[PDB]
Amino acid sequence: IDLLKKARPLSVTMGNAIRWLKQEISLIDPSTPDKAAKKDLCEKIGQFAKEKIELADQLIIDNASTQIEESTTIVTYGSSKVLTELLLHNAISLKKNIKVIVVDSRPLFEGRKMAETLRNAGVNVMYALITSLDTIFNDVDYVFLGAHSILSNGFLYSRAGTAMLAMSAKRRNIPVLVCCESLKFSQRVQLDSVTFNELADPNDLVNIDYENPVERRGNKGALLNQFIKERKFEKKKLAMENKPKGNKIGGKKGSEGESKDASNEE
Amino acid sequence: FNITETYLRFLEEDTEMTMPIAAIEALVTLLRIKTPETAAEMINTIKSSTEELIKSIPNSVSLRAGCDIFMRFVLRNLHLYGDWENCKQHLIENGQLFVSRAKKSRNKIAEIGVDFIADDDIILVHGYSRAVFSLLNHAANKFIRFRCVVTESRPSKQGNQLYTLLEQKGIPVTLIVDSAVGAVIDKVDKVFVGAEGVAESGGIINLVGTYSVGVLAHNARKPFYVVTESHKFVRMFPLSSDDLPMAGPPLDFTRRTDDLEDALRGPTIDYTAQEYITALITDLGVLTPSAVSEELIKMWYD
Repeated sequence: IDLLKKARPLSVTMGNAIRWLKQEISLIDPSTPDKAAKKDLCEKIGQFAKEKIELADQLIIDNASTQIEESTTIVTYGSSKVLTELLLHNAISLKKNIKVIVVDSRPLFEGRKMAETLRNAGVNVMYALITSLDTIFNDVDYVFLGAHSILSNGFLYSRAGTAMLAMSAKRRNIPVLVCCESLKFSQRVQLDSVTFNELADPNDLVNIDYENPVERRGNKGALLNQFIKERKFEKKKLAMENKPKGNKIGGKKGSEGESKDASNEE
Repeated sequence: FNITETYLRFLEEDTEMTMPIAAIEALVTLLRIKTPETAAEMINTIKSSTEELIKSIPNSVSLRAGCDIFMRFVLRNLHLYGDWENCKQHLIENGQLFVSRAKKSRNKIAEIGVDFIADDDIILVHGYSRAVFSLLNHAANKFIRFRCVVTESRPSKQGNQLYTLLEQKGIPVTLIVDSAVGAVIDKVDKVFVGAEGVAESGGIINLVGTYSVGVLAHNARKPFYVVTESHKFVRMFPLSSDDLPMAGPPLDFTRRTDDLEDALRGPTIDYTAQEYITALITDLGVLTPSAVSEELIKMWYD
């Protein structure tokens, strides 16, 4: 855990998993036959994995199915794997029209990757960047946001300019909705983009656009070379509360206004 | 001779005439009978006539404004310090000419200032104004692709009339409920207005329900607009959110008197604030930001 921390800060889900592992360890007494023990333990772990991830995903998909109208224009951000999977399902399995729009920033090429993946599956994708979003809005009908971790406030701790998107949605026509796993929720709380910042090295924008490994001679590369210059950034920001009205988990239906209604039940 | 009689004369036709333009013409006609050379026997009498007209009003607002405009024009007229005859003649001339100019203005509005509905931007319109309908018809003529949205008018069933006037062109339209106005802001783009008068403060003197609409627009940040033949700046200041010179009672609190009667008195005139005009279509060129106020200043030299 310490090593992981040293490498890069972690998620709430990971913590939960760790806790579960600890509980499991506490449970099985050392006096039991060893071979017999881990034979069952591994099975149990597998079961847990099946339930608290794949089954959750399935549940999410089914929630989407009942709710989403007869063929929809869908907008997303990031690398929300579950949402991608859902999109794919919509495209190929149940078979409906998929005008899917993906936005992406400079430091991460997640959106681009997602688009590529969609193309590989045969999906019509609309690629977007920071400079404008509204150009496709002013038409846009139904939107899902990028997810990482939830708090007991009713807020969301997510990636990049998702907050901006949410704000725009609030301003223009329709609110936003996010579906998540039932073991994503925390009991820790915060309310600003100053509380806990997730950081990497300021090098993602040093290379002049295009691809990631290039190695070029030019002008950029002045972290200490010239008369005082700082090139800092952020990865994780605060998503708001009044706008993501929807939250769908292993407990199917509910609102994010009910910020910790499932924490007692678990 | 009477201006009232003249006003009565036009009823079923019109649609082409523009508020004060007809009133102004009538005033001019009244003037060019009883010697327009003198000023003591004339201006005062005109004022008296205007007062009488005001007194006689059932439910009409812009007449006063028209009269004021006429007065201003008259004032402008006599400054040449030459002779009484030429100026008088000019005054006599300027009524039919004014009327003619109105048509020109309308034409200008319909050909130049019509680039707000072009990219199938669904128009939210309520309150029957002639200028609006002219704009619609001339948009249809130009083929400039468009769709229409109208909230149902049911204090006296003008909605049906509006629907009929829309059938002439031959383009699909829909009915909207003014309580389910919060329900639909999804596909309809912007809110455009046909009203009764333009306020001194900046807002608009309009019909049955407008403030709510304005609020909704603000919430949605889809800009609010006013479409008018631009000479309806009535000399009235709406100092508060619910205080104006009105044709009827302000939200009439009725007593429980008879069986199913004292309720149909709907507040059929309402107002919204000055911080709503993103653009207003004016015939003196497209000018809005604080234009009405400027005009007023120019008029009252202060």
